[PDB]
Amino acid sequence: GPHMRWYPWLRPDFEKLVASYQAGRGHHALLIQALPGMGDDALIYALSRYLLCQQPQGHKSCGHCRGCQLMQAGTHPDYYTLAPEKGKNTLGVDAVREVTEKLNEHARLGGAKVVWVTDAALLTDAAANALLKTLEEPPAETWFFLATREPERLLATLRSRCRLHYLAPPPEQYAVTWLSREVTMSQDALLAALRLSAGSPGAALALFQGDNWQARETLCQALAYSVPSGDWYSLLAALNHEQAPARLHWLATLLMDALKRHHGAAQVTNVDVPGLVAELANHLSPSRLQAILGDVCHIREQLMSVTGINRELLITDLLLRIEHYLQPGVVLPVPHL
Amino acid sequence: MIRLYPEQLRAQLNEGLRAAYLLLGNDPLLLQESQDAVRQVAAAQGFEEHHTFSIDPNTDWNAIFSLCQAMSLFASRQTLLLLLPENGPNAAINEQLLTLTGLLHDDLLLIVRGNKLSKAQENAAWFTALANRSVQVTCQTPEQAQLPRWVAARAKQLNLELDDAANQVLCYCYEGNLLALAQALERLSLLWPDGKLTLPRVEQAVNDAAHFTPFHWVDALLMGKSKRALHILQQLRLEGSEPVILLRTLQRELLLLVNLKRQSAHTPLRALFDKHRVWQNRRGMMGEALNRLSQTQLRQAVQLLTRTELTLKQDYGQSVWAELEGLSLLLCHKPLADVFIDG
Amino acid sequence: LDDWQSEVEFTLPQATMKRLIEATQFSMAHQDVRYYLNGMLFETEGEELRTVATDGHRLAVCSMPIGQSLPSHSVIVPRKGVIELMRMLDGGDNPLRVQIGSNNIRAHVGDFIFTSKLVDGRFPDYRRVLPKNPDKHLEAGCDLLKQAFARAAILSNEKFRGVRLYVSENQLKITANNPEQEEAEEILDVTYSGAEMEIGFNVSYVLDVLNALKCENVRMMLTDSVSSVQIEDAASQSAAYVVMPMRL
Amino acid sequence: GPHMSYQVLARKWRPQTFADVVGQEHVLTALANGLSLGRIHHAYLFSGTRGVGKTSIARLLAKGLNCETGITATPCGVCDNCREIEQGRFVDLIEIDAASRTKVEDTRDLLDNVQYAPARGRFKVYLIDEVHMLSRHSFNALLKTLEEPPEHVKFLLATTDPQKLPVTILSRCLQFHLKALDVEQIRHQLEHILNEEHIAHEPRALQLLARAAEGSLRDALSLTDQAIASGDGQVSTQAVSAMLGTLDDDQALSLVEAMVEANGERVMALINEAAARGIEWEALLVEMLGLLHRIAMVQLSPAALGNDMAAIELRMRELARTIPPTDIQLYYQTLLIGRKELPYAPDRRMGVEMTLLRALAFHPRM
Amino acid sequence: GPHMSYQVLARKWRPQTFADVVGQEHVLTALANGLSLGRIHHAYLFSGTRGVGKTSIARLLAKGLNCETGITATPCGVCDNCREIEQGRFVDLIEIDAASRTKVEDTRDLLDNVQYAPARGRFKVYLIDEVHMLSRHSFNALLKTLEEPPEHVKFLLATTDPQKLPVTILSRCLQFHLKALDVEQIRHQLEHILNEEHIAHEPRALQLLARAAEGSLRDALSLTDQAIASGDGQVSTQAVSAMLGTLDDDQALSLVEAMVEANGERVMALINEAAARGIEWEALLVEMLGLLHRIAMVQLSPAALGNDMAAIELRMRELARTIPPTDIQLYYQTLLIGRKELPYAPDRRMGVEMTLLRALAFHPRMPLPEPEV
Amino acid sequence: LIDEVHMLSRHSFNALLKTLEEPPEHVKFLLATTDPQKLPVTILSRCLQFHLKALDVEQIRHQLEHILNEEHIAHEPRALQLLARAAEGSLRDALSLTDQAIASGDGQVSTQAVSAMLGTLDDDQALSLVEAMVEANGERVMALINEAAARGIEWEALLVEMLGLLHRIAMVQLSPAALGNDMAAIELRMRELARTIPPTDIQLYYQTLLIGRKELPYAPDRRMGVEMTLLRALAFH
DNA sequence: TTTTTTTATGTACTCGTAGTGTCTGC
DNA sequence: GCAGACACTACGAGTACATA
Ligand SMILES: Nc1ncnc2c1ncn2[C@@H]1O[C@H](COP(=O)(O)OP(=O)(O)O)[C@@H](O)[C@H]1O
Ligand SMILES: Nc1ncnc2c1ncn2[C@@H]1O[C@H](COP(=O)(O)OP(=O)(O)O)[C@@H](O)[C@H]1O
Ligand code: BEF
Ligand code: BEF
Ligand SMILES: [Mg+2]
Ligand SMILES: [Mg+2]
Ligand SMILES: [Zn+2]
Ligand SMILES: [Zn+2]
Repeated sequence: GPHMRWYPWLRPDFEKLVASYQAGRGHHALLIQALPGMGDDALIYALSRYLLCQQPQGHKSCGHCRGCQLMQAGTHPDYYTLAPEKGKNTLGVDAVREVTEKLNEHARLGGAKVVWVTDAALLTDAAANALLKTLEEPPAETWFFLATREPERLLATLRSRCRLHYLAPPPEQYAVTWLSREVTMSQDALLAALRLSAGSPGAALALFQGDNWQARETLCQALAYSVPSGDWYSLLAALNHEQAPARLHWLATLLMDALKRHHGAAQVTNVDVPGLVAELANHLSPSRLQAILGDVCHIREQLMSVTGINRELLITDLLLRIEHYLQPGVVLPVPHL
Repeated sequence: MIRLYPEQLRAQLNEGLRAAYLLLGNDPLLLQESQDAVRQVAAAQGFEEHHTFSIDPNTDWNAIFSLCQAMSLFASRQTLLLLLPENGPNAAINEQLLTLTGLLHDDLLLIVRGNKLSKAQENAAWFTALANRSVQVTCQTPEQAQLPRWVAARAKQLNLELDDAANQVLCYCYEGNLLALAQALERLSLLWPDGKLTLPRVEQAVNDAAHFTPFHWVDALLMGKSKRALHILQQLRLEGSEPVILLRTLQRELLLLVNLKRQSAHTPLRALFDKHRVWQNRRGMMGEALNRLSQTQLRQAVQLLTRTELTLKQDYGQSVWAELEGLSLLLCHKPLADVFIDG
Repeated sequence: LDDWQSEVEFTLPQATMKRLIEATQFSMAHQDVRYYLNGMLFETEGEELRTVATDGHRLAVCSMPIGQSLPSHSVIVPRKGVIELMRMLDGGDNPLRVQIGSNNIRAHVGDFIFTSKLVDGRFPDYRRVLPKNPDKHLEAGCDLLKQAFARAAILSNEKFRGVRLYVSENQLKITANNPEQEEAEEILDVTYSGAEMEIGFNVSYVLDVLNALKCENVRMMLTDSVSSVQIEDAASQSAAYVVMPMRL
Repeated sequence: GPHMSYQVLARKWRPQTFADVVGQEHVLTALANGLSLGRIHHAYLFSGTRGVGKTSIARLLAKGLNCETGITATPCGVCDNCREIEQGRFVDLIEIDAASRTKVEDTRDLLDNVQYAPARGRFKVYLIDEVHMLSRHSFNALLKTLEEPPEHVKFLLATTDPQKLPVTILSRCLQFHLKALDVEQIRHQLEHILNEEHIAHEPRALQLLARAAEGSLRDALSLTDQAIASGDGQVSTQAVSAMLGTLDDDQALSLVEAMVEANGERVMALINEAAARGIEWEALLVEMLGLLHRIAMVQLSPAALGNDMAAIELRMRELARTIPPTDIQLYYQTLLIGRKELPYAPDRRMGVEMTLLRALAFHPRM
Repeated sequence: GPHMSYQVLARKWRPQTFADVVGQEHVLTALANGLSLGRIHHAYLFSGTRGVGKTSIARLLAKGLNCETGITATPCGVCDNCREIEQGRFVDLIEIDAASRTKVEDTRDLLDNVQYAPARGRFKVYLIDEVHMLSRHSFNALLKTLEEPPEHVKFLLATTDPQKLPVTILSRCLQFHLKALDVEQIRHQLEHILNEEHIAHEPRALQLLARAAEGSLRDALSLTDQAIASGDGQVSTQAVSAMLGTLDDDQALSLVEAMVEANGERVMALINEAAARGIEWEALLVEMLGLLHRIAMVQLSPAALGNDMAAIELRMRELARTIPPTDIQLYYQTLLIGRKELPYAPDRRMGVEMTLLRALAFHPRMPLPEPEV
Repeated sequence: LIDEVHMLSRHSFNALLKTLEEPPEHVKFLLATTDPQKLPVTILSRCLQFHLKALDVEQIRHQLEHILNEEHIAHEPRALQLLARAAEGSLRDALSLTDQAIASGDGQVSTQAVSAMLGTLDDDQALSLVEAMVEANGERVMALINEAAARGIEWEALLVEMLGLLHRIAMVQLSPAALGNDMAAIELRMRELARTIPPTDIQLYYQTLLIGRKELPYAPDRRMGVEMTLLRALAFH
């Protein structure tokens, strides 16, 4: 069936959206807002299997029409998926233009057509802007589908003409119960990983299943080593990687939990590791702690913003910046205007 | 297969020909003049008809026409001069070469010319079959420190007198670009057949046309010589490599140097270089490089470098290449910047 | 691919479809912003299978009677499908069975049925494009006009193959210019009577039209300089062409 | 298979007559004066923010230029040419998806056939949408045709922003800046549309949809269509309030007063409670900025509060009494900078926490 | 007669005699002197910002060269060749829209055809417009012909950014830079255009159009046509002001004076008046910044005020005399920060209100008093 | 004579190489270019390259003097130094500019036509404003801003050059000969402000110019922004 | 002695190849 | 006839360059 396994919390929204697509008053451009890995793409695939099914019933595809076997076979001339090319993290304007020009003709099968964009935010500005005038005035029986982490990042014009359908991550008790049903280790680290993932159970599942957990353990051990001594340089050995911004996010999360502990907040994101946050609060002044926080976040967004930048250099310069900030009598950054 | 130097390839050329010849190595001009010497030696000998073939993938072997059929009006033997691709050939071409050798006539000579090949390309079927009788020879341009002796030796071979100042200005202006060096030597010889050139007009007949690969750039910046670094950057003009290569280079050595300074309190710098075998001709040039610095100095360097790193790639700056002039010069006379930049 | 409804059957020699397509293929759009402009319009009438091709500035419509009752239906077929269909025509003895659908065009030739996807658009009303008054009408020998236009066009402007008719009483004057100024003038004796008039227009298009129809005696109809010219053969009215003027 | 496919409001209610357009009084008056008086021009570019109507104004102008009545200020709407332009069949209105058809090849192709007379209409209108994504060569190719086109061809440009165009093209067209539509115009148009569409609506819900659209008919109308899916058949205040994530409660000013008094624990507790309830963060900081503005304004001139501000005056005037004038502006600047950096933060809640901690860093004594 | 055709002011009023030009001296004089002295150089490039006359100057010079009589600096408007180039599509003027001719496949054809002699007049004038759009191979192809063209070929190259050209092309041909026009010249041209158009006009509206034209005459003429459309066929200060969005309404000097006098109530009243007027706030802020800048410039040197701004010069001088430079800098920085933060303000009116309030309360000589302690 | 060889296609270069390797003895053929780096190394190595140097200012000046004396045109020396300086070294450039000078000067290349050219050849502007910032010179700042406005160079680049000059000045303050090769023609005036001005004032000026650049694009006009930067710099000391 | 390491999108040019009009002594 | 010449025109690829 769906590539990503069905998630139980996605059932209600499905029905609601199916309702909007049964009366014929679907918006033909249903920009899904869901946290990455939470199951936005699964919902898109279920919906598109419904729509491109020329013989559906109720609220679920027949699964018997040979259109459905084309769907499960992964090949269909009325199903245009736009994904980044293998090895490149952006989908070009060439692919979007090809899809739009191919969508010009009728439906091959005597039914509807669906263009599904794998991730809206990854669109190049030229590519995204070339998708206008095709989802604003689409051909008859044309449906679009887009998924994103945060709609505000998109181009303003493109977001303007798309029905922004939100998905809420499940309540933390339900999410931790599901994780414990699927994932095995302690509930404390489970909750910590869930919080690190902005509340998305799928990303916490991905962090635990992958090697990211052992990487986080090594990084937190290195932090425990570095904080009393001030040898932040060693942390480079755990930061420089293909997935560097995620670990920088972990570091910033630790810093913010330290600042909250200084303010005495009861609930913290890194609750699984009280020793680290306690040490961070003890050894670092809040005035310099917020400076460390700001530079960490700035460098994170620079790593994740500009494509193909030398992560090693920026990470090491960050580490040297903390080295300077540890030294007393230094000017601290102020968020500029 | 012998893997010798052309100073001996001349000796094997003077003696009986050892079947196919393969001269390799990236050469500014030495490859072409060695080819010319081979051509004249062959012309003195039997083989005279030099058929030029460009070895390349997706290009069929028209050489088989010469290989299968013998010349009919003037046989006079003949020589197939093969031009290898800059990355080396593929397996199909490597085996078709063996097929050609199977088609080799007694009056046929095989000359294969190219750059250094990969081990699989080096140990292909054709080379393995030709390892019994053919020869292999390689050469490379002289280094910066090896230039003056080579230039003086060439001048003495050409029967023209040079001077220390003339050699200095030549090795500065023509550093590793032997074609330009040879043309300048001929120009100085023809301009004045007096045979005495000390420093009268050698600069007048010599321009600034030389290659400059990035590895030497830090070699100046580590001394912090303002005028020397500025002149090196001005020399880099008109052969301007895109900034990313230079940036990768200096970020490599500065990360290495900052790691070295962090570990300097630990195991000494020599045994630390034992890990950092970057072959900077001794690993001791870096040893005298690390003598003149400070931790705050490294901070001031890394701040500017990392600010440039986002200055060229985040927003595609156009002055960023000239920014390489800015970053290298400011470090020369900056013991430690009292913040005021802290980028 | 499955079968389709709204599927009227045709029985016609391949020569009929070949004549039709060859009559209205040179005036079919090629990579133009108007997406419906590509391909040919096949429209079914009780009288014929009319076909319409246009670039927006060459409107060629052919009408070969079919002898069968045809429910009114209008279709647009893209350029690729039309070219392939014309390639699959030969022989002239086998009956071609053209099967129309909502989104596809199928065709049975001999023992093979081939299909083509169908452009989604609403093609313009060609009848309104055709001029509403043929007040100035002239007839002239087809081959004579073709030869004269070729002669004039050999000095015409290269990028804009543009000549100018000057129609006077029983006389056609062709005048052509180009960069590196060269003037080509040619006078033809025609069967014309009416108001003196001049009109500039592309000559490649008119040469193409005359090549397509190639009758004994052509006649064209026209009113004013801005007005488009409607050219057909004087024998029948099965094929009509519309050429839009140069200048203004 | 609905009526064509525009069961969505965004396409169904695009105006068909200059009388049916909302706002844009200056540009509509200018176009009507030009059409009726006879002063016509070959190149108009309409520049304005998204969802204001530059495409619609351009198409309506194209209708008005080619109506069989003559060059009429108000298009017929019933005559054959207007019907054809509505269907898109009209062979002289050459619309261009210039964002999609960017290559200079196609610009040259469409410029070669400019000399031809129009097929049926008076003028051969070259409507170009999203002009700003033309490649530089295409922009410069359009130059000599934009400047002195033949007598019968007229260009229309419809770009999101004007400053990306080269200054050469920007100096050869009439720059009509479409003024963004204020809240009242949006509310009136939305109420009229809903009354035509026969679905019950509440005035305050329409006020929310107007104030959240930031001046755009397309944005507000899409938001209403989203609410119709949520609020069954009706744009109800509760449903749109929950969907839009508005700050119905008073926790906004509560965490304002917690933040200005350097109560980190209280601010964190309020943030945790709001995140648990399901708040939206951008609206939170917008409300912060508004409340701070009201506090500062009554700090300067009292009796400036209105409605809800005039009701919570008991707290607002006390805050204006206790907070110095200098620190109010600093809090406002910090909050607005945080709102600026909300997109550049992996988690929205984490971004708001960062902003609040930056604000509390002004007085981080305890 | 008045010839009521209503066809685009820009195209109707393109200069046709050598004297109708707006007042470019350093290029018109040079061209006239060259044509008088017989020094007709075979290739020269006109540069300058958009809509100054370079494409027009090229047409005038081709008119002058190919006149029926001897080469005359001031072309006649009666001979067949001048009439033809006047009407366009002239036989010997080959106007090449180089932006449409960039492939070398066409420049090669051009250099192929260049040899054949012209039929009428003396020269054949290759007016290659938008030169900078030619592809590199086309430039290199043109190089040898430009160095030594035949006797009867002149190359009229015109472009907007000559720095894009390969430097050798700049070397081959002369270089005439056309300076952007002054406000007085452009206003005089607008007066002439409207007077000949028999359209009533108001001096303030013409000054507004000249100011907003950014020193390029076609911008002013397009704006004049747009204002003629905006009004009921007449150019009025009210129509131009409302169409441009300028703040001539209630000026802006009242707002800045209320700022320096620290009267919050006056600022509020002016803000409410502007809001009822429905003005855009960013334009108001830009006006305030410009006022501050002019005040500072006058404080450095009283001759900085423009003649177009001679309406409020006394109060301008007084504000320059009173406010110390540091307060002016503080106001400028505060208002500039406000303008930067306007897109991120909760509302443009509210953001401008707080920017005014911040620049008021931080005024050192009269700050907003601390409430209690 | 195959002029401008750098435009030959790759296969064209291969044909040229096959002709050069076995050239007929009875023929030769020259060759010319402007960007020699584009030729293949084989043909460059084969050909006996001569490199032709850019003309010096004195060479161009004397040649132009001779040319003007040859036909009939009177000339004054300062105009000729100006023409040579603006020629940037190319003799053909000097001849094109002397044609323009003759045209504007009505058959006489006097100092006034080349003064009209002076608006184009006037280059040294960024250093004078830096020198005039550290004090109140009166009309110097107004004249320089008028020149910048009438010249319309990139204001962002102008202020970046200002910042670079000021930063190297601060570098010289902490090192008596920090660059040395910076502005060899102004090694007798720039040094005074390189050492006399206190480093604290230099840091404050750097702060002012950095703040001005950071806020420059948001000014009503970039000319107004640079004016305000200059006024702020002149406001303090 | 083998050593790190930016893109998307567009525009030209020149070399094969492939397909097709047209027509010439075969 | 006529197929093969012979021309001619269009398309892909490999390369060089530009600009954001
Ligand atoms: N001025 C207006 N009057 C009426 N409806 C408008 C107006 N502006 C926008 N709309 C609505 O917005 C929808 C899209 O308008 P459109 O003209 O495409 O905006 P854009 O300028 O961004 O392309 C229209 O279908 C119409 O419902
Ligand atoms: N010097 C001038 N005198 C009069 N009108 C001018 C002048 N320069 C520009 N214009 C106006 O601009 C219109 C187009 O000018 P144009 O010469 O095309 O400028 P460009 O140099 O950018 O091609 C003209 O029709 C004319 O009205
Ligand atoms: F800006 Be609109 F959505 F075309
Ligand atoms: F409008 Be101009 F030729 F820049
Ligand atoms: Mg639009
Ligand atoms: Mg022009
Ligand atoms: Zn099914
Ligand atoms: Zn005349």
